[PDB]
Amino acid sequence: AQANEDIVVSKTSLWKEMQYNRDITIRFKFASSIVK
Amino acid sequence: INLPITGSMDTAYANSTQEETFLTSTLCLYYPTEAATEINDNSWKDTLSQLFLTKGWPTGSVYFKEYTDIASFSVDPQLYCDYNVVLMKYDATLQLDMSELADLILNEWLCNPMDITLYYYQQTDEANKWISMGSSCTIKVCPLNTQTLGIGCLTTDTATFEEVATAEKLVITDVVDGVNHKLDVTTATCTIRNCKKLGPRENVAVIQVGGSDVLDITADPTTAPQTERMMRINWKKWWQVFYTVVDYVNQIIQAMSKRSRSLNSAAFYYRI
Amino acid sequence: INLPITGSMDTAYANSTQEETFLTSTLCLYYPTEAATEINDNSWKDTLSQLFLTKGWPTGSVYFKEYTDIASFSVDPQLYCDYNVVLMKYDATLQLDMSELADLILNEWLCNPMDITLYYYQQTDEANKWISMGSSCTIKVCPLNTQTLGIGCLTTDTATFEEVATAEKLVITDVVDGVNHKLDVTTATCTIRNCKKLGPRENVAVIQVGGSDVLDITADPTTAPQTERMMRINWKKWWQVFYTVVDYVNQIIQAMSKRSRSLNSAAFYYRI
Amino acid sequence: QNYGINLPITGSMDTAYANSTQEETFLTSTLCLYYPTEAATEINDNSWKDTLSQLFLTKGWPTGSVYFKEYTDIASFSVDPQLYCDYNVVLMKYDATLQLDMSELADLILNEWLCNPMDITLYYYQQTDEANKWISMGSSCTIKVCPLNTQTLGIGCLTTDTATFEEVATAEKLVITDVVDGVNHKLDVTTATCTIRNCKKLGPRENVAVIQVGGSDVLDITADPTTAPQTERMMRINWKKWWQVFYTVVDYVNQIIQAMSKRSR
Amino acid sequence: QNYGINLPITGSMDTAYANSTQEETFLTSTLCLYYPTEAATEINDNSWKDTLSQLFLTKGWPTGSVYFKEYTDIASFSVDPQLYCDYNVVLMKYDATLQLDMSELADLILNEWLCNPMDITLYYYQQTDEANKWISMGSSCTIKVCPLNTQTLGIGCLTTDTATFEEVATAEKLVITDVVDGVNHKLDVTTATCTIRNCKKLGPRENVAVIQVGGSDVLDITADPTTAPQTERMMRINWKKWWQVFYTVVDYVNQIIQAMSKRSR
Amino acid sequence: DYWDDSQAFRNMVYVRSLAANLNSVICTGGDYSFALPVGQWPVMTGGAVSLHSAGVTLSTQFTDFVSLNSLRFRFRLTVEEPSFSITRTRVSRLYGLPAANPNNGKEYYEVAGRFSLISLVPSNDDYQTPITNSVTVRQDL
Ligand SMILES: *[C@@H]1O[C@H](CO)[C@@H](O)[C@H](O)[C@H]1NC(C)=O
Ligand SMILES: *[C@@H]1O[C@H](CO)[C@@H](O)[C@H](O)[C@H]1NC(C)=O
Ligand SMILES: *[C@@H]1O[C@H](CO)[C@@H](O)[C@H](O)[C@H]1NC(C)=O
Ligand SMILES: *[C@@H]1O[C@H](CO)[C@@H](O)[C@H](O)[C@H]1NC(C)=O
Ligand SMILES: [Ca+2]
Ligand SMILES: [Ca+2]
Ligand SMILES: [Ca+2]
Ligand SMILES: [Ca+2]
Ligand SMILES: [Ca+2]
Ligand SMILES: [Ca+2]
Ligand SMILES: [Ca+2]
Ligand SMILES: [Ca+2]
Ligand SMILES: [Ca+2]
Ligand SMILES: [Ca+2]
Ligand SMILES: [Ca+2]
Ligand SMILES: [Ca+2]
Repeated sequence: AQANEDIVVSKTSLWKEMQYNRDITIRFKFASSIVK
Repeated sequence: INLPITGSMDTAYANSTQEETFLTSTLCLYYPTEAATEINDNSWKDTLSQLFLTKGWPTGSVYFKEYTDIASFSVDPQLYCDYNVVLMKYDATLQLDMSELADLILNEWLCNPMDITLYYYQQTDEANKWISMGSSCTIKVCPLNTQTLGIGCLTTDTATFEEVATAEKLVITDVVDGVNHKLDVTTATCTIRNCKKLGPRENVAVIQVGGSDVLDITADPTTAPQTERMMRINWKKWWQVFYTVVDYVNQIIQAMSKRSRSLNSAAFYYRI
Repeated sequence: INLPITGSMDTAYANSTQEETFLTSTLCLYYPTEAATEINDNSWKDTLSQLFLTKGWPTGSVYFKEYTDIASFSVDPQLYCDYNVVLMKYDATLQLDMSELADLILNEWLCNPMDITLYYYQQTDEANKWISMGSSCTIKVCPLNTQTLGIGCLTTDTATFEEVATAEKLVITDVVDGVNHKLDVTTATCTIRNCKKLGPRENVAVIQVGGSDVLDITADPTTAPQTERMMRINWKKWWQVFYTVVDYVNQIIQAMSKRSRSLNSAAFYYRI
Repeated sequence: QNYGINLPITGSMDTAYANSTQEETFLTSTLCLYYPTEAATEINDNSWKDTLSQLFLTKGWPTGSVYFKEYTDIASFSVDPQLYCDYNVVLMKYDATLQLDMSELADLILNEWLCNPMDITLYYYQQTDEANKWISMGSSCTIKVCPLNTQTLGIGCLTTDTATFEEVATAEKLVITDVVDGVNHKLDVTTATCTIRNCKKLGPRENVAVIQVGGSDVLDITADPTTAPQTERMMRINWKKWWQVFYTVVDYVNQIIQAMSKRSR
Repeated sequence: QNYGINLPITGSMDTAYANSTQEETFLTSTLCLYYPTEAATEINDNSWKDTLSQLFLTKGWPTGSVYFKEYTDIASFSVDPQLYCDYNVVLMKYDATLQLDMSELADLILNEWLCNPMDITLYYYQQTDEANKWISMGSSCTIKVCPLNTQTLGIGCLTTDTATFEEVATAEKLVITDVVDGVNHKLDVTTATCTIRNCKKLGPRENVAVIQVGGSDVLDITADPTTAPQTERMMRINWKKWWQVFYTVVDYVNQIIQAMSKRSR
Repeated sequence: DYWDDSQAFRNMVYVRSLAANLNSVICTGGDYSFALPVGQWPVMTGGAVSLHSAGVTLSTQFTDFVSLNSLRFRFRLTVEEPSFSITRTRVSRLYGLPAANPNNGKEYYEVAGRFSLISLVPSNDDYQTPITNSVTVRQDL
């Protein structure tokens, strides 16, 4: 299985239950408030 | 060929194809550096050729190919001849390595490549394995669940992976067939290939020069067989080894049989 | 049951009882602390359970039982499961110890106690042996002649006796059958029992993880057998060993067969 | 000689009644009493075992066939009872504070269990039939259990917070736990001191015989509160001494061993 | 399923032609184009491979069936050309200073060689028929040959003095040497940098296809200077760009794969 | 909270079977110089703390430009050896992280992960859920 798969576990006419299995690179950052 | 063959039990036994298969075939020995070191002679190859000449093999039919070590030979072996003999030194610190070498050369493998980054693979049957070659192979695996996450491991934190190899030149790996594994490999230094074990290679013959029979070709623990072309010797020199091989070369090549699959100089077929 | 059984050869081969024996049976591994150490993970048991689950063995049927040393395990081994696997390391200095362990768990024994001080015992057949368990057993024996005197020993001088064990946690002693022996044992730390070897235990499977075949189950120096639930692996890691045992557990259980005699947790029956 | 197989055995009704096996089963079998320390204490003698064996001799049990094995208390004997003989008798004192202990002991020894192991940390167990129970032994067992629902969540308990669990045992040396059959239970146990085993009750063990030395019949062997049986090898006695008890056991050992039958297994 | 044998196969002329195996071989096969660095350089794009795969998709070849493998120079490709695919195309640029090199390349890949090793230092070799040649691969081959007479002495050369030897290769990466068949030769080769193998030619390799992007038909596969053939899978093109060459390969891949047949070996 | 331009987050409003494998990292505080008018300049320097993976949920990232139905990764903290201390002051050797310069002059804190879910997406792969915003909240403020 690919590292970035996308699969369908159920599908009706308009809707569909899609499975997703994916790798991510969370690059976040704090931020500080300074009140003097 | 899909067609059948027919025969009979009344026909006569033909003459010996020996003394002609010799002429129209080539022989190749694989000796360790230790042999030439203990010998300290520069014409031993021509000597052994002149000896083989009595057994029938003509002058330009025998060949010798040095290999510094079992693992340096295990790194992408290339057996390109018609009758190969290998002389293998025994060491309990190298048992699995010189069993994997056996499993690789005695058998005939059909190998596809592997892209670990873009794909996650699995073994279908008890003949599919992963064989990895290079200078230092460190292989770790995380088995996966139905939703493509980890089982006793973290799909990202490579420290949580499960180590099946540590700085090994040739690794033959079998994992639980039916689940998807995420791999981590030293791809810079090692290539890994998904290989299926076909019928055996009857062109080569391993000769364990020292200790008792330990080679377990079959990765399953139940069989532990001993094929006909897996021989053993007890040794204290190397000239006696080579004289014994030359004296009993007919039995060896009667235990061996030319190939049927194809013409190929590597130790494994490639089918992408 | 004493009655006879009858059958035929026209009757049909019923379906595979595998995939139902897995559901209605239990599997139990006996691994060394070395393996837990080299693994250094606190979820590998759940990992292997989830793996086995694909082979059919349900969750609550697979069990793991750590044993620190071959000798510590040899001290009254307690197997109470329907399918027992044992992973046994190889050490030349422990060859006879890990052979006696095999001889004890693979086979089924019927044991009576022994009262050394009050009585003097002998062996009758080639299966009546004296098995001694404990933390440090040092055994000595004096054979006796027809008229209850010593032969190469004195009935009083414990130093004239013939030593057969030196601080061994498990010993299996075979002496000459037909003569009475006076014993001296460290009874404070060890218990010795006169046991008869019955038919084999088909519930257990030994797996020598390391070197060449050394186990001589039978005491007589003529058979040197190799049974079916006695395997051999060549190893450099332990995750490969466990993945192998898992991928090939069906061959193991096909090599094993549930017991016939009775329900028992010990490795030997007691009948006083 | 076919083992592991069960075949139909035939018979008749005109065959004659073969001779008595008593006075030979004694010679070719062994007997083993399990007496409490209280009895030897009251006796205060160092030859009473030899005396009882010399008496047994008259009933046919030879010297090296009878054995005595002492135990300090009912629970200390409940911890892993090893009844390994051809005939076992167990003298048992009555105390209202130990009724359940000496019912569990009876349930354990009188019956022949098939015990498989258990691994609490990983697996969550359930009882399938009315004969599957969890027997825990050791020096101090403290067991708590949480039933679970269809989606692996708790019922009046939290899978994480062990305190929320329901306590069925509190520092018991032997516990036989029967819970509702059909619901996966998560357990917490003092595994450092106790071992717990999933045991299915097979047919009874006809090789043992419990003798309650004091009070009325109390032993509710069957977990189901409907049978409340009283087998043939569940005896009762009134006592003001112990020498009288032992003389009685001796003088009526034949009926005892007629009520006891050697094992099948 | 009999391997290692060759038996007769029978048929007839009444049975009817099957459906087109095209549109299924494309789905269960692999295709591999070998382009030169000049092409990527002139194109100057990093998605041209995905583009060509998307185009092949219109022809039926799926996404991961088509592979592109660069080769900086004809000689760098001649050095151990490893074609491991079920269909191989090789775009080859013409250069009148490289005719023989890129004809040896053709004679190597188009044909199927049974290659055995060679130990120059010990043995003196001869050729047996018009298909046994000596093919040498490496970084810098410098081969010299001394023919010998019946009495193991040289002809116009001295068995010791290497400068007397006759030169047939100097600073070549791939050589294919054909010499007189029936006389023992002695060799001097740069074994450190080139490995030489005694190789017998067999039936062709119908799995690879050469495409001369530029100049006229010059490839003389056949050593014997009487045939000068032009096989079905030795094609030619005229070029002023490379996008047109790739679009042409795409638009006429079916013809190419009808000209190529999967290997027997 | 995390969000991408991938197909997983295009119309995600419903999610089940949620789970993720995240690796642990170490967040180290920096050096904040309290710029006093006159005198000395105390500097709050130090502080290290290891973030370990924890449960996962959903959330909504609200901003003045985009609104995102996003994936919420939690992290728990285990105090590390480097402590934070205000220099030229009677405070030191107290674990935690300071809220003045947590980044330590870094552009970001990187951590790789994998996520696995099951969402409800209209069968037609052309539907779009509103992302952008135009906010006028807190007019009283
Ligand atoms: C086979 O051997 C026999 C005995 O030497 C000989 O007479 C016969 O000619 C041989 N066969 C052929 C085809 O030469
Ligand atoms: C026996 O095996 C056959 C073949 O798989 C199957 O069709 C049949 O249903 C099986 N019968 C039983 C009773 O398991
Ligand atoms: C059985 O008992 C009768 C009466 O005591 C006796 O005569 C007979 O011999 C006994 N059977 C055997 C086999 O001794
Ligand atoms: C063979 O080709 C014909 C013509 O297109 C088609 O009708 C037929 O279905 C094909 N055969 C099979 C087995 O599909
Ligand atoms: Ca190896
Ligand atoms: Ca792990
Ligand atoms: Ca496998
Ligand atoms: Ca021993
Ligand atoms: Ca002596
Ligand atoms: Ca004996
Ligand atoms: Ca109790
Ligand atoms: Ca509660
Ligand atoms: Ca119950
Ligand atoms: Ca050339
Ligand atoms: Ca010359
Ligand atoms: Ca020629």
